[PDB]
Amino acid sequence: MLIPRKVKHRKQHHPEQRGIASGGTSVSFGDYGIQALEHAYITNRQIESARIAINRHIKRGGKVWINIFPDRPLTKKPAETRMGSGKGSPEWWVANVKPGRVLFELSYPDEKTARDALTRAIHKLPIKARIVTREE
Amino acid sequence: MKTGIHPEYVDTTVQCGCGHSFTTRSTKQSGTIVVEVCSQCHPFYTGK
Amino acid sequence: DVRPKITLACEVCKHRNYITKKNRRNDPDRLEIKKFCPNCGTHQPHKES
Amino acid sequence: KALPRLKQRYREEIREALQQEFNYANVMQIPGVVKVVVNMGVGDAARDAKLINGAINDLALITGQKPEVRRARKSIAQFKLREGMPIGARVTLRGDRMWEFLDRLISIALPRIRDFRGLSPKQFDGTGNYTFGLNEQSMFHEIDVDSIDRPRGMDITVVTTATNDAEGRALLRALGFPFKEN
Amino acid sequence: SSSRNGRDSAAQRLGVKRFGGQVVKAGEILVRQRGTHFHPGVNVGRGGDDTLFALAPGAVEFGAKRGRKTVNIVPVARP
RNA sequence: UUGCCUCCUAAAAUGUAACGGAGGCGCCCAAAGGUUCCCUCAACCUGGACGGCAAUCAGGUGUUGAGUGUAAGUGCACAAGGGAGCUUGACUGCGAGACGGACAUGUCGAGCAGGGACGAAAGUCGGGACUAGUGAUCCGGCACCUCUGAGUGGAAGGGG
RNA sequence: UUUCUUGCCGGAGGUAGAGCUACUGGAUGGCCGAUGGGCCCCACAGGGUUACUGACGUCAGCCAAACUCCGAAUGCCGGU
Ligand SMILES: [Mg+2]
Ligand SMILES: [Mg+2]
Ligand SMILES: [Mg+2]
Ligand SMILES: [Mg+2]
Ligand SMILES: [Mg+2]
Ligand SMILES: [Mg+2]
Ligand SMILES: [Mg+2]
Ligand SMILES: [Mg+2]
Ligand SMILES: [Mg+2]
Ligand SMILES: [Mg+2]
Ligand SMILES: [Mg+2]
Ligand SMILES: [Mg+2]
Ligand SMILES: [Mg+2]
Ligand SMILES: [Mg+2]
Ligand SMILES: [Mg+2]
Ligand SMILES: [Mg+2]
Ligand SMILES: [Mg+2]
Ligand SMILES: [Mg+2]
Ligand SMILES: [Mg+2]
Ligand SMILES: [Mg+2]
Ligand SMILES: [Mg+2]
Ligand SMILES: [Mg+2]
Ligand SMILES: [Mg+2]
Ligand SMILES: [Mg+2]
Ligand SMILES: [Mg+2]
Ligand SMILES: [Mg+2]
Ligand SMILES: [Mg+2]
Ligand SMILES: [Mg+2]
Ligand SMILES: [Mg+2]
Ligand SMILES: [Mg+2]
Ligand SMILES: [Mg+2]
Ligand SMILES: [Zn+2]
Ligand SMILES: [Zn+2]
Repeated sequence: MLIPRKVKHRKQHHPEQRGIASGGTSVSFGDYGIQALEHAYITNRQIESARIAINRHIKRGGKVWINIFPDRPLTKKPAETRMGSGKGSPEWWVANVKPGRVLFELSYPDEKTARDALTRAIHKLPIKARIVTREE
Repeated sequence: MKTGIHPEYVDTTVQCGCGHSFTTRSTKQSGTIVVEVCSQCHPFYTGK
Repeated sequence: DVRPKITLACEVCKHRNYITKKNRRNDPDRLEIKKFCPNCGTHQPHKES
Repeated sequence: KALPRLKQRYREEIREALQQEFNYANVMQIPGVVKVVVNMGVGDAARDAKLINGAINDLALITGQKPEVRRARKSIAQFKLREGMPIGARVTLRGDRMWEFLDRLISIALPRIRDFRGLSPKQFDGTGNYTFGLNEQSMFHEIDVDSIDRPRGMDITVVTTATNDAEGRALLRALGFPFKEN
Repeated sequence: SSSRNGRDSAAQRLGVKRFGGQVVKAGEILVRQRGTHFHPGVNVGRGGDDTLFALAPGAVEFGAKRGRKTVNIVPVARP
């Protein structure tokens, strides 16, 4: 799981989830990547599942870059409780994703296996994404 | 150069043991010193 | 108290003109300062009451 | 009508030496010595405040001037050291007291070393400001031996207008300083 | 079950009180602030709590003087 | 939890709610107040017996990353930060004009006079870099005053 | 007419956006390579070899209500 070692403030507001990804929209580390198309909260659960999916599919040798970090905490007040008594305790972690941001990036020799591992990862995410290549 | 706060300082006569005469100034209230090992006595200074 | 209220009185007319504070731990003795006396008309010593 | 002797010999022969073997465009570029600083860094006086007294006394007798008491401008938990505690004592010497102290050291006190083997020529801070220490105040004949109480070292710094260790070393040798020959 | 916070202080109503080109009386206070965000300019004085006020009648106008935002009072001509 | 102060929410004037998100306050300093003058840190490299990255010394690089009694914010290197001298303005009589405001509170203020401090002088000084460190009225105490004093003189009691 | 609207003029902001080698924090992968890790000759000197861990630094891509080298539109104050 990806968890920040510390955050200055542990109870923030929900990340504003509007607009198009301005920063981080290109594939730079590896040759193939997964590039997003919808706003969402990608938790570290989703990221871990997707990374393990890619590693299971390729399983030999190739680099997976998770160039998004879940470092924004969503809190949840304990069950069966009414409204009030202050904000809850943080208990899951999130990356704020805009349409445009390359989420995962992969470097691997062949084409079809790389594409299939990337779509295997895509299926684990709460959004629509597409496979994007290192060239325009 | 303050009024009197510094220690006493006067000219002094320093004579070596091996015959050298040093004309100096120090805080010696006497103003007279004789030294048996000097700049011409040590084996390292004059190679002996 | 450690910083109690104190009063200052002019010596030459014994009128209490000012009230201030001071630390008793740090100023055990009566505090005296040259203050202004309205009826003496000039600056006079003022001593703690 | 009266001048220190070692400054006389300096001007007379060392200036031409430095000029002719370092070849300065400007005669004022011929270097020289500027000041000396003697520091007794006592430091362990964080408990015994009374040792700095002997420090300043013996340093005054050797140097001829009364040290400024150097306090500590930091608070640190370890050494039982708080801000504003006298830690060391320093005197700067310039001019005639300068030259006369240099005499009392190099012609008198520095010979009085037990097990002398010279002073390392690699003792410069990159630009020729030569600084060496020691660990006994009993090489100065201004102080009798039994009259001491603890074995203390000074901190002798000669600050000169050298551009690098070459000018500094050429100057110190020319002034008659018995270095270590590595 | 309880919030360990929920305290705040009163708003002190700080900020610029007279803007550029505004005619003021001598003595009017012109900007309330904490530090010296606006430094006193020509014919403008500074109060104890860093409150800038006008030392002469005229028109307010801001400026920059050696990398310091300053407030000045300009003498309008007498009609 | 209840009064006060600072920040974010709070949507670039001000103001803005919730058992919204974080902390402080109920002091301290006769200097940590006034003035006059002087200085620039923290960190880093190099050279030094204890002494170690680290303590004090020397050389250099170093425009602010240090420090500012005390939360936070706005400030401050022109220094508001560091050092010394003298000294009590941590004044009395006042106050043009304003900020803020249901009201009651609160906040700034040039300038005049008395009597002073520092400064050659210019000038600055009505506590503290700033914004917390507080409690209306009633009722009573105390010191001073040129007020009153139940027929009159005192007194008691009241008044400022 | 002091009100309100529209045009023009004089202002002060730190929001949207953005940026971060401009600060405070988070944070991805490389690169060199310490100090501290182990070993040889053999000393705990010294030297080099080694998955070393890999300070600092640096390359490229990023993130923030209580970050800001920056930074609008509107609104607000005044004038005309
Ligand atoms: Mg928003
Ligand atoms: Mg992008
Ligand atoms: Mg960006
Ligand atoms: Mg999917
Ligand atoms: Mg005292
Ligand atoms: Mg506030
Ligand atoms: Mg003030
Ligand atoms: Mg606002
Ligand atoms: Mg607004
Ligand atoms: Mg409201
Ligand atoms: Mg509390
Ligand atoms: Mg002060
Ligand atoms: Mg003072
Ligand atoms: Mg230095
Ligand atoms: Mg100061
Ligand atoms: Mg007072
Ligand atoms: Mg009024
Ligand atoms: Mg006067
Ligand atoms: Mg005044
Ligand atoms: Mg005040
Ligand atoms: Mg009642
Ligand atoms: Mg009667
Ligand atoms: Mg009567
Ligand atoms: Mg009476
Ligand atoms: Mg108009
Ligand atoms: Mg305009
Ligand atoms: Mg503007
Ligand atoms: Mg803001
Ligand atoms: Mg934004
Ligand atoms: Mg942070
Ligand atoms: Mg912002
Ligand atoms: Zn001899
Ligand atoms: Zn009096």
